[PDB]
Amino acid sequence: SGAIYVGNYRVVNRHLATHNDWANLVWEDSSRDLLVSSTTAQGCDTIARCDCQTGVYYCSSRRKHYPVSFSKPSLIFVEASEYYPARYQSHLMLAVGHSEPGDCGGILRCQHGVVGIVSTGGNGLVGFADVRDLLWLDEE
Ligand SMILES: Cn1cnc(CCNC(=O)c2nn(C)c3ccccc23)c1
Ligand SMILES: [Zn+2]
Repeated sequence: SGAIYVGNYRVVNRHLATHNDWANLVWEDSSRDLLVSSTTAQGCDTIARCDCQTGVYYCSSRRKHYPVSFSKPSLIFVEASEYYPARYQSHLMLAVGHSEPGDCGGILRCQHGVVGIVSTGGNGLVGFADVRDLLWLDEE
């Protein structure tokens, strides 16, 4: 679990969105595994606006933050689980690191701010949903 709180927005994995998120919806995209809802209070996270490929992510299944090198956002064919079908996920970055399904929502950050959130992984892979292109998160 986990979210980004920037301005009056809450950014979560689309597959973990609550009824309150859907009832206060700003934007959602299934191909990216992202959903954004509106908040009453202002958040403290800042979004990175950069092309960093090194940063640190939070892993809830280890209570630890790990430094990682990650790929540029791309369209990767994903994993067919017994929970979910196999499909193309867009704007996805991969790194070598531990993850479990419940780690989704953990933040990946660089020197500039928040880069994205945990969304895919396995066999020592963790994939993150990028948010650096969503410029509108910084206003309105
Ligand atoms: C519809 N839908 C779109 N996206 C999803 C979530 C897909 N994520 C996973 O299945 C998953 N996520 N992490 C970090 C893992 C680590 C090990 C094994 C599996 C996973 C569902
Ligand atoms: Zn950066």
